[PDB]
Amino acid sequence: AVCPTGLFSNPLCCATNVLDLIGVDCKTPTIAVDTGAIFQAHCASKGSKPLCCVAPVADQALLCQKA
Amino acid sequence: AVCPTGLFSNPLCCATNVLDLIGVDCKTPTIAVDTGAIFQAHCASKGSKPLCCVAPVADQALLCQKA
Ligand SMILES: CCCCCCCS[C@@H]1O[C@H](CO)[C@@H](O)[C@H](O)[C@H]1O
Repeated sequence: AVCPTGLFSNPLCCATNVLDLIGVDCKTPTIAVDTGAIFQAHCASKGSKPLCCVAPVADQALLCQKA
Repeated sequence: AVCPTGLFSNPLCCATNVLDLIGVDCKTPTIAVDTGAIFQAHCASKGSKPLCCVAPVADQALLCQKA
C-alpha cells in the first residue's frame, strides 16, 4: 500500500505539515492511489504533500505521518 | 530506507505499541536494518515490532509510528 495499516492508514493530500505529526489543509485524493510514486505525483499536481492520516476525509488539521 | 525522513525517522524495536502513536519498551536495533524485511525479522527475533520513532535511543514509552 501507500500507507501503513493502523490509525494512520488514510492517504490524503495536505497543503503542509507540522513536525511530521500534523497535516494542514488536507483533501482526499481524486484517483485511486495504487503506489507511492502515484500518490506523490497526484498530490504534487495540486501543490500538496502525500500524508498518511487518521481520517479518510478532508479537513483543515489532522494527525498525519510522512509517507 | 525503512523509516521516512523527518521526526519519525529512527528505527527501533519495541515490545508493543499503543494507537500507532506510542512504542513501548523500545531499543535500538543491534544490527543494521537496511531493508524492511531485515528490520522486521530483526525485531521479531526479540519478540518486538519494527517502529519508526522520534529519537534514536532506548526508551520505555515514546512517540513512534508504524513502519
Ligand atoms: C509535538 C511533540 C513533538 C515531539 C518531539 C520529540 C523530540 S525527542 C525528545 O522529546 C523530549 C520530550 O518528550 C525532549 O525533552 C528532548 O529534548 C527530545 O530530544
